[PDB]
Amino acid sequence: MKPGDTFEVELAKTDGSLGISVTGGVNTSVRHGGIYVKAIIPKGAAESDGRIHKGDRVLAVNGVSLEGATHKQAVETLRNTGQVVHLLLEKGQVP
Amino acid sequence: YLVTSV
Repeated sequence: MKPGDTFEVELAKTDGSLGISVTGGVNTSVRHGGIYVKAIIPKGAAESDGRIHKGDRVLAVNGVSLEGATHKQAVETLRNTGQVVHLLLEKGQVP
Repeated sequence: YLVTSV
């Protein structure tokens, strides 16, 4: 419960699903790059980290920035990965 | 589209 907090979570997606439904994206008026969670799966890999809620910001994945990434590109950036998804997540809680 | 489980 602090601002400026980042969690680098490493997950292995279970049959093509970490467990987050993506929203936001550069196409929306976000911080010029970032995908965000709209919905958490109850007990996929993502929720099994669980420091996420339905508010947080994905800034980078596998060390790969969501720079210029929109809905489709953000999926591609999470989905077409080398199994391990190191999610660089920022707080969905404002200062 | 939005909201894609991945």
